[PDB]
Amino acid sequence: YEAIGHRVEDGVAEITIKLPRHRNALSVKAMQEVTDALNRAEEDDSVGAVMITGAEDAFCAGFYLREIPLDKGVAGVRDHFRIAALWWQQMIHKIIRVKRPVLAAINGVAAGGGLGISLASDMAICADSAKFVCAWHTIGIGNDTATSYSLARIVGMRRAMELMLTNRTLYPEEAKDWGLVSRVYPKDEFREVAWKVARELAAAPTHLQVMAKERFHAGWMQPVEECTEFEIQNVIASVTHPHFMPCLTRFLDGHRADRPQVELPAGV
Amino acid sequence: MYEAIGHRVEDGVAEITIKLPRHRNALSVKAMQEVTDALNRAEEDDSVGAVMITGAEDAFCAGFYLREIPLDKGVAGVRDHFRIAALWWQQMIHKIIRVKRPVLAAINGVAAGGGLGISLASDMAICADSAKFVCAWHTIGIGNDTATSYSLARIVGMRRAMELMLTNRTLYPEEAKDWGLVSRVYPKDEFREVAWKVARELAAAPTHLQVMAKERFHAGWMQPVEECTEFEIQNVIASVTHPHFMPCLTRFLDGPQVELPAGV
Amino acid sequence: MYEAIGHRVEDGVAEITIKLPRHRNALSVKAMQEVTDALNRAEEDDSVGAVMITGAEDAFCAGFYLREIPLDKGVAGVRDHFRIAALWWQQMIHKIIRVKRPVLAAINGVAAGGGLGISLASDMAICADSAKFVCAWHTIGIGNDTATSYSLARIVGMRRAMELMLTNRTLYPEEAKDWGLVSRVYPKDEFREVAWKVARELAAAPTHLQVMAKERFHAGWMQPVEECTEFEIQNVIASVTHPHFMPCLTRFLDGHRADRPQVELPAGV
Ligand SMILES: [Ca+2]
Ligand SMILES: [Ca+2]
Ligand SMILES: [Ca+2]
Repeated sequence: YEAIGHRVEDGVAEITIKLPRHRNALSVKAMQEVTDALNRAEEDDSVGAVMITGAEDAFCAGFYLREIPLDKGVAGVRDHFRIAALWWQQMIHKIIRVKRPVLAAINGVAAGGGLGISLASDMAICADSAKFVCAWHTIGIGNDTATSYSLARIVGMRRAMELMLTNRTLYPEEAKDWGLVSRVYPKDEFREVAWKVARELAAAPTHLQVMAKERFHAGWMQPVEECTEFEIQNVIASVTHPHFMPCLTRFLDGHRADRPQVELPAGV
Repeated sequence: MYEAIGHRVEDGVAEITIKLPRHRNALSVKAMQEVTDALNRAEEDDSVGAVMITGAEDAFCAGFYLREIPLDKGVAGVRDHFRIAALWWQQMIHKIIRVKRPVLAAINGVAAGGGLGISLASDMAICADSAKFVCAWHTIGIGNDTATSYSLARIVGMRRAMELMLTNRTLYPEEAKDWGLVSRVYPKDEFREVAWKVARELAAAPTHLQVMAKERFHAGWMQPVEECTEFEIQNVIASVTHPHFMPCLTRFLDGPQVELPAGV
Repeated sequence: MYEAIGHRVEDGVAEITIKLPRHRNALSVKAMQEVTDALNRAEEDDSVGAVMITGAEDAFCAGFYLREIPLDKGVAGVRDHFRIAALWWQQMIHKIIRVKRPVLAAINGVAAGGGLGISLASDMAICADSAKFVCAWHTIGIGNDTATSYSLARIVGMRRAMELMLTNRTLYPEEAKDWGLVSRVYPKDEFREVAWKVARELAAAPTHLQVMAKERFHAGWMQPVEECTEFEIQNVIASVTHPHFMPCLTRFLDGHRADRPQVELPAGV
């Protein structure tokens, strides 16, 4: 890849937003590469989870404003946004639809599209040095990157509306209180903690994960009876899968099902 | 009488006790059949104003009764049992959500898998300080169910729903309360009585009004504002037409419904 | 003009004041029509940037105006009345949610039944430490309405929505804030002023952008991500096309940075 950092180890496909000089804003090319990378992860039997993080001390500053053409008129501007907006779309959608759990490791500021990415991921943790901001209004653009889908689904309509309208910066503590992030860790221990959490996610049963993830997205909008129908189909498939019997055996042999799949350290 | 569950009717409350204490109150097929019947019966009963679901002893419900799974019939034997069992979990969960009575979940201890499902499907939930919640699905190796794909996010939001399930983390009362999973937490020793009082109060409150609110809440989550108001309006109209209305008004003109103690 | 509500347009804010303080600011049929009218007018006024709904005195709104219900005409009379007033509660509530302007609910005191509905239908909500919230329906013997089956769970989650309704408990500011029912709480004596500045800040902010966000938030709650992004993109494209865009971009590149949020909500208590 030439615009993103990418590495697969320990069952984790790690995608790094890398444009640190410009606060990890996402270029059109980079977005194409993240999506490709998400496609490849889903196709890799050796990948159990995906982790998205930023290079250095920023997560992602959102739209790459420095690539917008300024010498071609409104047209040039409209044209650029049609293309970049399509890639923000492709990528955000892939994060939500990919058949792998995605951990957003928020190591610094997440603005605009950056916040969009954080909201689209399955799990999210951040460094105590991280921060979140809508930023759309500041730059005079209508909000996107599925913020009309994700934000309210996580924080409720009221907080979603306030954050977008006030445009204020949300800090770790509050982000955690809001459900935006599950846990916060000292900056210095952040990377290590996050990689370990990703390895666990990767080691846990992908099949079950995917069933949970797809159902969560779909179920939000379905009535109970349709929900159960789809869940039951998953149940039947899961107990037919070779993974099951051995777990039952263990349970019957005294091993408790409250054993965690992923251990999230307390953090701060 | 029932053979796999505890069941009492007192002070307008139909108390359903999940009773398989030696096995942590896991729900057997038979039991689920009984629970559902009990729910139907309560709704058919003019004397019943509310339903209470609770577990026997110190456990709420450990979920799927795994000791009921046949091991001498191969994979198909397993599969066939789940089809039946899952159908029953389904009939029960749906009923809790659709029954025309308020349903109080009195979480007296551990709620795992289907036990958590029950907790989430209920109208109101309170737990003892000794209770805890765990998905279990991802460790026991079974795809999630018991409408967790419906109720969990509606309660705690998508992020927390996904986290809980994925990590298989155990949620203790203080966080469960902060999350909204339970409304109040009470000391283990005072628990049953607090719960009984709350239930008696719900039973006493106007059933028709409760049903209207219950049904609307479920439906409205998914409807546009204009459709929600048409349904609410129909409810208002019917309500001011009901005998209960006038007396309330005059009393108002002339000069809480359920008291949830603060707990811990 | 208006004879049943307080109203003004100043500093870009259309301020609607619920005014029936002897009666705790309950809403009469006539005031409801006026509130709806004023919302319509705000939306058509180039001079208005935001709307603020507040109560006169020490109450926000006690809901349905009970003293309007005909006791002399039996059942059909009572019902006929409810038919009309419910319609107006409805037209009003709908408008708050659909109006093309950000609406701030400045809850200066008690919000009961329909008053609670108004506060839930608004886009932003802040309250005085002296305020309180209560469903009240279950007590007066009426089915819940005013879009509570829409707004409440969207805000506080389904469990807390259910709870509040069923217990008919009174929610105080600290808890309402914890729940997300209100964003901030301010000392009673400071309230009016804080709220008025928040409204002015909301009005000064770019309405076009505000509207886009508001419409997508309501719509998107019920739509799949692919459908959400398509509508979002339509707004992105219209927004960078609009004259306001370029100046913001240039400034960013130039090194200009905002000294504060578009809308500042002071910490409060
Ligand atoms: Ca995995
Ligand atoms: Ca009742
Ligand atoms: Ca404005």
